[PDB]
Amino acid sequence: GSSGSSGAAFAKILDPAYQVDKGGRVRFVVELADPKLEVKWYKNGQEIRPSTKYIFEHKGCQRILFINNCQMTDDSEYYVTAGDEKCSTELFVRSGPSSG
Repeated sequence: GSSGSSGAAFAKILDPAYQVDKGGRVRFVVELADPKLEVKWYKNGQEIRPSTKYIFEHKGCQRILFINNCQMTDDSEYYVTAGDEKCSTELFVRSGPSSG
């Protein structure tokens, strides 16, 4: 049983940490071993709803998510669930200049 469908739902988990510009837009992509399973996005223990701000894109066995208006305050924890597995990541949105 080198590698099989025993204890694995997410083919590719989200990065350990993301980085985007203020009032910008982040990119969250995730792969699923099988389309049969369902994907769910959550932000700080709160189900996210599909809206202009949240862009839900479904392609075969991939689920992308875009969040517009990325503000320092928006920076929150995100975790997606699929089947009998789930992962989590941290968003790091900058704000303001650095040098000059």
